[PDB]
Amino acid sequence: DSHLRGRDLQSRQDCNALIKALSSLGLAGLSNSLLQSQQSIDGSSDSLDATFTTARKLEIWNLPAPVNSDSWAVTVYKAYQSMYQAQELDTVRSMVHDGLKNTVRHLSSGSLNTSVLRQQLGALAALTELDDILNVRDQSELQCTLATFEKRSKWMMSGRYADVSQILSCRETTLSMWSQRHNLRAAGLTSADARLVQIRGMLLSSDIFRFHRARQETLNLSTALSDLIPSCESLGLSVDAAIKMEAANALWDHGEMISSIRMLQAIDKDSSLKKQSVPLSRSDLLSKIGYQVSVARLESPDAIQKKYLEPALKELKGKIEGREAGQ
Amino acid sequence: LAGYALSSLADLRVFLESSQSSTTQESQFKATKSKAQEFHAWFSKYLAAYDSPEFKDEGQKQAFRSITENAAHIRASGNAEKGTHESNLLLEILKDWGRENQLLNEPARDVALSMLCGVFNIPPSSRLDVIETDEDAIKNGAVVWKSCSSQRLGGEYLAWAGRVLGRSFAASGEVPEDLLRESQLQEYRRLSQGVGSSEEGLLNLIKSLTISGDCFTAGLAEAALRTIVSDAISDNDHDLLSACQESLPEPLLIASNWDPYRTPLSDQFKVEVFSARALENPNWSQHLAIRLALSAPKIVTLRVLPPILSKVKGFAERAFPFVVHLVLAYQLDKQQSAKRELSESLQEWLNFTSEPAKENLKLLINTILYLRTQPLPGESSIADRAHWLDVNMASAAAAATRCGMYKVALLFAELAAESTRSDILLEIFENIDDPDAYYGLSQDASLSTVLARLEYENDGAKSLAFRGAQYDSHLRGRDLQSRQDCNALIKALSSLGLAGLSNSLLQSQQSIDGSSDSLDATFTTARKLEIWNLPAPVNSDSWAVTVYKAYQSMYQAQELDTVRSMVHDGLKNTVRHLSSGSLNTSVLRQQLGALAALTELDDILNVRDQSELQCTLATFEKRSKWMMSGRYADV
Amino acid sequence: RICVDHPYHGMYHIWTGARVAVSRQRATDKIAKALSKNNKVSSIWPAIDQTSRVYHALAMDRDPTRYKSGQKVPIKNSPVGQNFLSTMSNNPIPPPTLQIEVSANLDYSHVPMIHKFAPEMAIASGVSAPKILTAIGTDGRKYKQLVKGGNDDLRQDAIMEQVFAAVSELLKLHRETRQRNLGIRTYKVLPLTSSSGLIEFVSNTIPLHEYLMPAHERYYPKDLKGSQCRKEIANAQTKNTETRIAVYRRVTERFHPVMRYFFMEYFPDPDEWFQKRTNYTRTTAAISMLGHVLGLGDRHGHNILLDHKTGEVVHIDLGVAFEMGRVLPVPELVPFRLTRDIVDGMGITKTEGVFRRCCEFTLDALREEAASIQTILDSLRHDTLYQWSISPVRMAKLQNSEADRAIEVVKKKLSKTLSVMATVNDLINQATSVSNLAVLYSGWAAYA
Ligand SMILES: Nc1ncnc2c1ncn2[C@@H]1O[C@H](COP(=O)(O)OP(=O)(O)OP(O)(O)=S)[C@@H](O)[C@H]1O
Ligand SMILES: [Mg+2]
Repeated sequence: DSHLRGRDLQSRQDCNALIKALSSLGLAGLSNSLLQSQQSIDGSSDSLDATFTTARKLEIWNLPAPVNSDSWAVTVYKAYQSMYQAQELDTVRSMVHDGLKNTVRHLSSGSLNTSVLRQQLGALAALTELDDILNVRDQSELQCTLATFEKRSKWMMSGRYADVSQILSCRETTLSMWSQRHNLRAAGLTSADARLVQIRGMLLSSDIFRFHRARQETLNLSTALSDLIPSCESLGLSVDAAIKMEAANALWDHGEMISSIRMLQAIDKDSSLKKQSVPLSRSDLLSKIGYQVSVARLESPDAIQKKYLEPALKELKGKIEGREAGQ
Repeated sequence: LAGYALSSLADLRVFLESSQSSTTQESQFKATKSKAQEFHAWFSKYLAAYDSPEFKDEGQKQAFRSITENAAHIRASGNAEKGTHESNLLLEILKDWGRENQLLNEPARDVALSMLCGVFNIPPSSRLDVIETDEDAIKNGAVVWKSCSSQRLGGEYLAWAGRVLGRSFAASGEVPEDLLRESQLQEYRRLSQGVGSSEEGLLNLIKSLTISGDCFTAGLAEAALRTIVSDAISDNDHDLLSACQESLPEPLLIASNWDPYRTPLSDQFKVEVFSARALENPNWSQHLAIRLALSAPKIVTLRVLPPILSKVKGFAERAFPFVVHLVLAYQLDKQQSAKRELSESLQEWLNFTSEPAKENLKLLINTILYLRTQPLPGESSIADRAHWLDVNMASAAAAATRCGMYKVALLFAELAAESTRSDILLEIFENIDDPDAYYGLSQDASLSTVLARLEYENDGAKSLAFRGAQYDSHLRGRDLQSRQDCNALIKALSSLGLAGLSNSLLQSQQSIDGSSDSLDATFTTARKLEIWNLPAPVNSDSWAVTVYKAYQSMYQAQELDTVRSMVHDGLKNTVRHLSSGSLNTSVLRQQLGALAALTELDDILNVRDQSELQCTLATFEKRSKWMMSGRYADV
Repeated sequence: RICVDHPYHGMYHIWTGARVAVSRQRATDKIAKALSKNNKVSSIWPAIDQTSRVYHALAMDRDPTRYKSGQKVPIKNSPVGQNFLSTMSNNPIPPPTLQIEVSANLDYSHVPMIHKFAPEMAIASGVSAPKILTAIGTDGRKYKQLVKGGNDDLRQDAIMEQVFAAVSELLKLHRETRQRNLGIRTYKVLPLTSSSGLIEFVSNTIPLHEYLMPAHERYYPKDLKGSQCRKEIANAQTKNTETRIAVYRRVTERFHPVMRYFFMEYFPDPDEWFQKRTNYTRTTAAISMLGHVLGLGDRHGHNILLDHKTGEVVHIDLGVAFEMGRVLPVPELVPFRLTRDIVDGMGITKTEGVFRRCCEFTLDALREEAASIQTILDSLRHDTLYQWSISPVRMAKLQNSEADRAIEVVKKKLSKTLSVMATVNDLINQATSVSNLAVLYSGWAAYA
């Protein structure tokens, strides 16, 4: 502001910095609007990468991508763009393989410091996950891909944050694009299957982002998940309880204790936790409400035990083994 | 004599200055002009020699001397300079207006004001102004606002009243209470005083017509009072007698009595509305008041009304509650017809969304409120005053919410809830003027509701997070709500101070159709970033546009006169908009803050040397003393 | 030097001290003798001397025949009354229960003196009849006074009123509580001797119980009476907790709150009604938090006054503090008074709203001033005459190191371990609980 007001020439640099900041938060719309305004796009290579991360996040698949660029965002963007504008899997595989080849040549080029190096390796990882889900043929491989995502989560919980955020955002883009593009999928993979897998991958990423204490990314994920519920109820899926519990978790992690408690109680009151995919046991929900009500002192410790803890032990139904009963 | 001297002297002076004789013998005119001048000189001598033992205090005697003496020497117009006669007279009229034992009545003061403020002359600077200190402005702000609530006032008088109200708000940060009241119960309690009955209210309303009327209206009022007082004297009605002895002064109480005669047949001269769609014609109140008053001939106070309700303009709206109460109280033990008719029509009148019917709906709500304060005969508690009419209090709450009376709406909503033992409570809570009331309302939880609470709360980054999430998720899914999201974001980013980000969010948007939130947001940002080339709309109800036009004109101008003219136009327009009426509290306080900003601008434009610069700085410091604890939006 | 510069702030202390206790009395007597010798204060010390003597004489004078509880007797028929009127006519002073602000310019001439007394004086119900005098001052205002005699201790009440006023003054330094004018209403207690005092009769209030007991039968003629509820709750006072709670539920199912009418019948204008109801809620919140932090007890209906001009409650009789109330035979185990009628005066939003947000702002400003509250209680710790336990005299009058423990409890109520939201939730849960309200003393009218 102080440089726009004084007609200073540094404001351009300021704008550049701002774009960077706003792309490290997850606010993609604000950075997009900051991008179009700028008309001298001469910002060494920070602007080059920022012009395609935002396009991939907002799913703007009509940018003319430069050719022979040393940027990972351009490579990943070209792969996903070609996934959008294509009617056969062979074109998409060819674009993915060209991306892997170019990334390896750039890694071999030599003088790269550690951040650029780790960005290129994360681009390789994103292209590999894309190539993995493009090549599924039946349900068993879908479930095996999901299990692979879980083991990689085991590694991710303690890893560096830049690598994890980059891989997880590219995985979100991959799963959403695969769910949208019906002609790229195999024969026996309906749209309910692709939707369900997308939802599970998102919930997994939400766990991973919660441990890193990345508030804005859990907010983005829970919003983008809540937007999928109308299109999920028409495919025959019942995923309202898990998605509303993710929203309640986002609320609780931003400090809204009473709103989170009210949301969980609404899930428990009007929802059929039995007949629904992405299961949700009633005893873990009840114990979650009980824990949050005890932390907020919202009810007397004699009603907490009568409404939430003893009903939970009764919902276990004599089962005294496992992690649900342990919790 | 004070009011008569003021009125007569003013009229004489105006007649002395005016000189247009075409069908009058040009010598006949000089004759009458000399005659008038000598009457003026004689009357001024008599007034200077006047001294009464009936003056309440010596303050009243000095006020009388000052009023008469200054009025004897005023010009054809009025000004606000320091030391002239017109300004001393204006200051005396205003200072007297706000008091408890005042000399001038409403007609005399209206005449003098219309003579002074009709063509005004606002001083360029404020060191020559008759009100120049923050203390005089805090003292006289209420009366100066009461003054500029007419229609015979020039533009320069509204600019001067704007300067005074702005200095008062910039020095105190408090709204004059005339702008905050929403019901008329204070008028109804000022009239029906002494005993607190509707008869005294009607008698005050009729008595005020004898002094403030044209020959016809004063004749109708004197006739009505003559019949009333004579019938109260003959029939020995003690209630009505006690009403008259407290509503009328003794000289009028004596001149209304046909003691040795009989009431003449020239005085007593006599002259659907109980359904829907009747609430929309501008004479609903008059027709309904006549219809009701005709149904109770035994009450003398209602028998003489139709000849005044039909002729005098604006009398039925002032007298409607008293008439309704008198009729309902009369037929309490008899067959209750007016109650049945009114309570059957209210079911249709209260559910009436319309622009032409809003001003009669306000009158219906004020009538219900007024009946809530009148004791039922034979009641145990105030909970039986719900039997005057039969109102559905949820419908009345909704209706009062439509009219912009939110505390009245909250009272009705509470009465409704008592009658039972939440879609209207939200609209009430969002707009009522209390920081904590909104949080008492319970609603179903979600990220959207938390966002709503954060945007009501005017939070900074905390609402920016939730709004950025929504906005991204709506841009990605090609949803149509993103526009609204963008709108919200702009608002958020203009409540933080990040003007560059909101500017960039503004240009992107290409359908600028965002009620009035976008109108104000397009000029706050331009003023903060100092972008002085926007084409500002003309005749806009937005404070940001007004302030922007003042500063823009300050940029594109080579002489101080153009800037002063633009500032004065801004003050005038802001005052007219404050007088327009239906504004809730946030818009009201925004307009007052616009007045304060224009006044500070006009103050620094008029400095001439270093000492005034330092005095302006010291003024800023004292205002800081008030600001430290004031509301945050205003500050 | 304090008594010479500001006489209306030190000379009553000197008088009470004169007229290790023997050494204190001797020293105060020497100061008094020196005060009645210098030029600045010589028309002021004799006035206070003679006037206090006659006020004390009038306080101690009880006659069951000449003073009937509830009457209104002209104060000229007893010899004490006539001596009092004459002595007060000859010696002009400011009303002893008027709160005088300290003057930096040392000029106490603008203070209203007592012009005359109203001819009659009311009488309240008791053994030693407390008499309510009225004094018409020079500026033409009426200052009423309770001339309280007997065996009470008003120094406890005076000390605690001073402490509460100091803490409420601390509240003005924070944006959230100053923006809402959160604070308490004060009154003036003036102990004359160890058995008598002058209490300021708060101007235009009405006791909470004296509004609530007639209103309950005016608005619900089919409910139980206040006396029937009190007796029904007092009969089951020596029974198990189950029976006490059952009797309490049975009583409160036939007793509905009526407090919401206090505002609909003193303020019929909606603008004024809303403002006054908000004043009531805010002052109740402030005194609830402030009396939780200082353990304030004995909060029955006769110690809470409703100001029917501004809406806001006044708490008097503040002497049972620092948790002395849960030591009684039937303990007071609630943090503050939040019965169904106190909460009914707040509207559709019973608690969630103004009362809860104001509780949180008060408690948040209090635990950011824990150093200053520690300083105030420390000044209390060096007061030889303040008793930190409730002496069995008053303990029998209530229900038909101690400094270190008390200040430690106060210091751990101001601990930032829990959040303000959770603390207030817990307090409002235990103040409105039926299992806590059912086992309170029957004179603490909890059914109400
Ligand atoms: N300082 C005061 N200002 C105004 N009213 C007061 C004041 N002190 C007491 N009152 C009221 O006037 C009456 C005087 O009460 P007292 O008889 O002195 O003591 P009490 O509290 O009534 O007796 P107990 O022990 O509480 S039953 C009561 O109704 C009080 O509510
Ligand atoms: Mg008491």
